Amino acid sequence: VASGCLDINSSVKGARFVRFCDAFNIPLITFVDVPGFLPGTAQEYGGIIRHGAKLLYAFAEATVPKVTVITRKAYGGAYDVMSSKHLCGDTNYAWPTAEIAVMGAKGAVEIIFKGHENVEAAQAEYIEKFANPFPAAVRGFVDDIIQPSSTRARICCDLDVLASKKVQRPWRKHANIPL
Amino acid sequence: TSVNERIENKRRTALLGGGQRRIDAQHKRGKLTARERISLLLDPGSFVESDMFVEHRCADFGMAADKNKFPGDSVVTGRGRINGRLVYVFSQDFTVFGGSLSGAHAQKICKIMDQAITVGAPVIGLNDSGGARIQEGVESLAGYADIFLRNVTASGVIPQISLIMGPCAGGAVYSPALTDFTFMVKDTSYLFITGPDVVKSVTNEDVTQEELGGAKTHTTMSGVAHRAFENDVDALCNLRDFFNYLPLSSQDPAPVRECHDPSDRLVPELDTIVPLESTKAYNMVDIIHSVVDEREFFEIMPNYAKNIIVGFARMNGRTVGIVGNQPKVASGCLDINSSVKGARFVRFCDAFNIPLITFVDVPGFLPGTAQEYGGIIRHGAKLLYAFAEATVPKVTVITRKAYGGAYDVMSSKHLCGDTNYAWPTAEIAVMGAKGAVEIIFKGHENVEAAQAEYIEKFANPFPAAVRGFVDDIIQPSSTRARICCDLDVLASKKVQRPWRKHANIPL
Amino acid sequence: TSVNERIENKRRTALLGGGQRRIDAQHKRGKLTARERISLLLDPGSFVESDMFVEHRCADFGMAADKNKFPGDSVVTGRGRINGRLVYVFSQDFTVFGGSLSGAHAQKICKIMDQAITVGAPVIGLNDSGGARIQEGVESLAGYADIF
Amino acid sequence: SRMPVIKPDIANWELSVKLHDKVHTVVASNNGSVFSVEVDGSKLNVTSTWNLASPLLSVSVDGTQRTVQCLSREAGGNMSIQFLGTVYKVNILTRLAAELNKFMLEKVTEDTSSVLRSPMPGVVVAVSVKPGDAVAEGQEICVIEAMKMQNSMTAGKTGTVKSVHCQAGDTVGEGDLLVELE
Amino acid sequence: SRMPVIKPDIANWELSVKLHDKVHTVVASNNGSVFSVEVDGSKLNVTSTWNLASPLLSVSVDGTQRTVQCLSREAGGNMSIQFLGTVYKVN
Ligand SMILES: CCC(=O)SCCNC(=O)CCNC(=O)[C@H](O)C(C)(C)COP(=O)(O)OP(=O)(O)OC[C@H]1O[C@@H](n2cnc3c(N)ncnc32)[C@H](O)[C@@H]1OP(=O)(O)O
Ligand SMILES: *C(=O)CCCC[C@@H]1SC[C@@H]2NC(=O)N[C@@H]21
Ligand SMILES: *C(=O)CCCC[C@@H]1SC[C@@H]2NC(=O)N[C@@H]21
Repeated sequence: VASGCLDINSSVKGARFVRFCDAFNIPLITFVDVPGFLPGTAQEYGGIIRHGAKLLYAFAEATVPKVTVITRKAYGGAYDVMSSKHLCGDTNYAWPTAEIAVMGAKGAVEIIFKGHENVEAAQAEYIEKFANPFPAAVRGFVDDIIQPSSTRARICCDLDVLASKKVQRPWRKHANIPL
Repeated sequence: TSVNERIENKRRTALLGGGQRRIDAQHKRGKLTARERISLLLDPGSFVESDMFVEHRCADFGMAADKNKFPGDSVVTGRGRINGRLVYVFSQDFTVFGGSLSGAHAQKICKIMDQAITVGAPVIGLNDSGGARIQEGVESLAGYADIFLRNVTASGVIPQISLIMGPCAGGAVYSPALTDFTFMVKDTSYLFITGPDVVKSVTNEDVTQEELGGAKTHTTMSGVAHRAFENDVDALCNLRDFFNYLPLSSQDPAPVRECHDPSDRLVPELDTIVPLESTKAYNMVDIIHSVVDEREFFEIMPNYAKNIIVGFARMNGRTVGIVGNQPKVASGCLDINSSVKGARFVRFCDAFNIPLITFVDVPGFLPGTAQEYGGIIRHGAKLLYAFAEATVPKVTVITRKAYGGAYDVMSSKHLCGDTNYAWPTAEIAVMGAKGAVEIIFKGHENVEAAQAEYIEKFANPFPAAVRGFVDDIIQPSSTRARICCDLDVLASKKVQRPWRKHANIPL
Repeated sequence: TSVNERIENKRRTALLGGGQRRIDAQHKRGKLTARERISLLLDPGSFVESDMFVEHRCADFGMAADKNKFPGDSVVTGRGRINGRLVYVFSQDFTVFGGSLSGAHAQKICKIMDQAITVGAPVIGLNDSGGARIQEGVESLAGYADIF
Repeated sequence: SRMPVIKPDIANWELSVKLHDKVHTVVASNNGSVFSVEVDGSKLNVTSTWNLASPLLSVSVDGTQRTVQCLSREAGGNMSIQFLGTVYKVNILTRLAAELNKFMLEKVTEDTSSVLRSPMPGVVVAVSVKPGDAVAEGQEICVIEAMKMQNSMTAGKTGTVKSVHCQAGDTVGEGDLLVELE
Repeated sequence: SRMPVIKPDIANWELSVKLHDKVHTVVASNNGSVFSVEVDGSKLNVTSTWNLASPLLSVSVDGTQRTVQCLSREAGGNMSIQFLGTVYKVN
């Protein structure tokens, strides 16, 4: 549905669910496959920016175990919105088909080599090096790349050891959700 | 070459940033540089720059060439004061790599975010960026995630203000969604995830840069930006004034400032503002301006959701937040857009110990399928929730209408309010006389005669007041005096609530 | 070359670490490798390796050489159990750049240090190092400070 | 007590004060209740109690007794001050703000105060005018009626009516043109 | 209750048991009070109550009643066991 893009309606349902589960100590499992955000004036004038912040906020402030597995696409800012490890996540797994990038090869290469000759040749080299989950994994964004058949076993292992997790946060009268 | 010579050469380049020719273009476009903006914002001489000699550590794409390294890596960070009060700032520099975000870029911003949280000082960001720096790839995506984590952690701890001074694209466009207030500059600043180039390529729609994400769109229609200012100089002058309203941290009480406006004066101008005829509108702002100290009021989103007014003011020196209806627009009814703006404002003021004053004149909710299918129920719960969970002083005055469930939504006393005043023109009822009498006497003869008796008994503020819903009925001219008295004795208020990991707002 | 082939090739190199000839010398001196030591320490099958595909980013003095990259960057990190009880471990691998400490090296150790503190599990370190990795310079000094 | 506040030691205020079409150089310093102000080389001493809330501010300027009223203030330096009965508009910037403000683009928008549009959908119940009728500023022109209220639309321009586009009994939406002034 | 402990599911213990100058291959499994032990292909069943604190441990090995004493134990696998009066060193 809609290539798996984020939009206003999806952010509202997601943020609400994530926040309830965090409040009542229910672990979160995230299955990421998101190419970006739904474009168009229907979303811009609808406050897509203000609404997308709801899902990012709901994950970032969570204190319960968070186990994320990336099954395929994670382009752009949607990578972080869908509970990336740098939002105090516990584990982050990639399948061999995962690809983590600021954008796809077409946008990135035409922008990097803007006005240059033999862009398509440069794109072939770019795809071979970056169109895969490795430039993110080698930097610590991903903890392991697992055979998909083992996903259940890996998650089960993490849930049974993260259940005793406790963290502290600075005191605040109350949270201030972007609304 | 001595080390001192190298240091001086780096200092000179850090000040030029992207170079004099780009600075020249910056001015041609009608924009100030990042350093000029800070000099205007902060008290003269108070700014201390941090990490001015930090450079990127990138190597692919020939980004590790001499003609490619700049000191400061596209952000100016540091600390200073506004009117003697400590504040942390950072400003993005568009002339260096288009203001794009690098790993080191984010790191410097995070550093400021951490010092401000530890000491308890606000952070004001001046944002201008072309998005992620693609030459580094995934390093900039981690940068955004770390900034987002700090912006969430700081929520309810220190005020976070974000002023947009130019275009903003990609992940950068989400930081103003996590801060408390977002301001823009007319015809200069933009907020959007993807540009018109993507909209045209993806879908058959024609749009330009201003239409897609211009300041006028976000302050008038989408409800994203709290206010746009005409130009860079006026934007920072108003920002200094706005800053003076807020505490430095949520651990502090609302600031109190020297005030010359006597607290016990009357405002005779109020007695005749509210018409006796129920179908005649009046400007709620006339009441707000006459009550607040020296008639200064800071209005938020003047062009968005005009049927509800929210803003900042002072009374007897103390900062307060004001919420009220505007009967001139949509009869003063509640709708989706008004509930969103209201709930957000109420929650911020509660988090930072700023008292609330409510001016109620609401006939009900905006009817129609446009609101039903839009989730008016789910959205209206946002304003009721924001008031019900408040623990700061709440002073409500009812100037005229309060029908139906809107009575309780607009901070009624039974939501742990402190005082509730009615003017002689107030009327509190489940609905107006026409609906109530035709329903009660449904199918009966001489309904109009029964309506006359009903109006005489119930079309007034008394059946609610005698039950304890209203504490007093006051001559409107005394409203300011009554509020001032309550604020100066409720300021020491403390209440307890059952422990909860976090709140669960209806969304 | 598919992504799965590249993944398998990285897995095989991560297990060899510094290479079979280095491993041979490791045994000649009477020492076990970092991975053999963990297999002995923890309950069989209980060990889960983290960040096995992380490599250094340092480029200088010919460090940017593909022949200079070693998955794991001289440390084996992960979690397991001893007699059913949760414990976190890490072990330094002497066969990869002499076991010297890099920026990324420390980062991985710190990651283990943070998970163990959050859950409340002991950490057992197996240390073997030649000191700071001078090719990166001051990056390794920050590594030590974060570990400390 | 948690966050000490340090008052900036500002010995001199260097201002650029724009009146009608002239920009004057003014430097002021505070000596308590009296400000010593140099206006393009002329020395003036302005003494007052400076009660900033009163509608009437009494000042003494070099022995000359004046009463002034401050009617409005903006953060951007704009002040409206009534002096000898006449309201003067003055824009006071600091030296730094005035020097950088020259880089701003002088964009000019159109004043369309003759075009009176419906602010709110509903039925038109009264029009106070026909073409040729005199109109004062703030004068009621049209009344709309929705959710049984009487939204009143007033003129922002003095003149006469050129055309009345919507009549009583007509139904109008948001933004529709009601009356056009000369 | 804070840190659940999960007993490893060890169905078989594969041991290398060094005596004087010989190394024997022994595989044992637990069936409650009796260990089924294969010693270089020979099947033995050792039944006891396995009270590990007593100086005298009584065992029954394929119906044969034995009394043994464990005199010392080391983490490195060294055990000193007295069997028929003679102390044997086993690693
Ligand atoms: C989606 C996930 C993410 O968050 S990453 C999204 C990254 N995508 C982008 O934002 C694309 C970048 N461009 C845009 O969005 C718009 O076209 C922008 C740049 C905001 C429109 O601004 P505009 O006034 O037209 O500026 P411009 O295009 O002339 O650029 C000014 C100078 O900055 C540079 N610049 C810009 N963006 C980048 C970038 N991402 N990486 C590197 N450099 C960048 C431009 O090259 C230009 O420099 P120069 O003038 O050519 O010397
Ligand atoms: C085709 O070449 C272009 C597709 C449009 C871009 C898509 S739409 C959804 C993703 N989000 C985004 O910002 N860009 C992606
Ligand atoms: C006229 O007789 C009926 C007006 C419509 C009812 C109004 S609309 C806004 C108020 N909210 C509500 O539920 N009813 C009131």
